[PDB]
Amino acid sequence: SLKIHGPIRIRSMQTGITKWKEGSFEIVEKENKVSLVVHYNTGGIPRIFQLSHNIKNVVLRPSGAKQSRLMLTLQDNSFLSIDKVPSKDAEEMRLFLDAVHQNR
Repeated sequence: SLKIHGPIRIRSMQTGITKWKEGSFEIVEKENKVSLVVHYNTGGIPRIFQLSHNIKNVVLRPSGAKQSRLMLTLQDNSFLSIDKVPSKDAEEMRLFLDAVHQNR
């Protein structure tokens, strides 16, 4: 399982530009197609973003002591950010996202 937690901000056609909201990024799949589910602590129906053949870039930036900010840009220009992630968890997610981006 690949799931990370922290304040989330998204810029996309399906969400508009959201404010920072506590939640999680979780990896899901079906017949080799990989997607990402955004769940918020406040609830509501989670939104899903395709990852397979849809990742443009993944950037990690320091977010204080032992934490990182992960920034995922998709090929449709959707921008997903997750902040204050324990650095080891953020690096594992980045490694996985890089492998998906490289069709592995």
